[PDB]
Amino acid sequence: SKTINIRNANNFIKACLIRLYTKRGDSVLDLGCGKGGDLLKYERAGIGEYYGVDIAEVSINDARVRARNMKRRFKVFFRAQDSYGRHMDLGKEFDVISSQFSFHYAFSTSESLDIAQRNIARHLRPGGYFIMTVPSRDVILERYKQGRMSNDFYKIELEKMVPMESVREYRFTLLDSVNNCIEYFVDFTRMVDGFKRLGLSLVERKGFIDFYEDEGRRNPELSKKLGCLTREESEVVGIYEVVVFRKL
Ligand SMILES: Nc1ncnc2c1ncn2[C@@H]1O[C@H](C[C@@H](N)CC[C@H](N)C(=O)O)[C@@H](O)[C@H]1O
Repeated sequence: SKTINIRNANNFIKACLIRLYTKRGDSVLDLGCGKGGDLLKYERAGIGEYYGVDIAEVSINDARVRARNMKRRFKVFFRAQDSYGRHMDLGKEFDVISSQFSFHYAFSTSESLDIAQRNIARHLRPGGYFIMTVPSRDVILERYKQGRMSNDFYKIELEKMVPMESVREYRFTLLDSVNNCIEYFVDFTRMVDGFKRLGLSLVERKGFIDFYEDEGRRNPELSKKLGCLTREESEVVGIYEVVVFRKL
């Protein structure tokens, strides 16, 4: 693959995010878990329980097979359902709720973002954390203004016609990944506010490149266990940001 380093970075970043906010015996709710790659990261993290939820039943399947054939200490649970725009109640809270590269899908409509925020808040133990990695609207528009919105690895198109600050969705393509996939912008303020009203407060917001470099010059061990990036790959990785809220 040509995307390898980008995948390596992204996973590295995720593993770090997981290292920072998880502890042994912790309970995790993975929203938009996808095929379930993070299972390993969590297994190293030493958590005691993993609940994967994802609208795509095809992906849950993969995660089931994944969990079924891996070396893991934690118990697992999986469910194919919409955890953002449809009420969700699992009957229990979690120490940590994670949404990796998926929460922006919660922004389809004001109603949808709401149902999602409520679902998040009702499955989170008081004091617990809600970690995520979402595309940065601010970054995406500034690149828009710079004129460059693509390279050999990806492409982005704004569903415009009409202020760019008024645009709420765009098309995303990633080499060896999604194709012309439609994404919703993350209305950051509206998000923060909703969560605020729900008892969750913002405790962290940092970009992929800096966070990467920082955590990198912080433990060169997991790194080598990585490398450097080309300006091109860095543009892809430079799209996302880390965002954490905590239930107080
Ligand atoms: N409304 C939704 N409810 C639950 N999962 C969703 C929803 N919309 C999209 N998704 C999932 O979001 C996932 C996003 C993928 N980028 C996630 C990959 C995985 N979390 C990773 O970190 O590699 C897809 O697998 C979808 O099935």
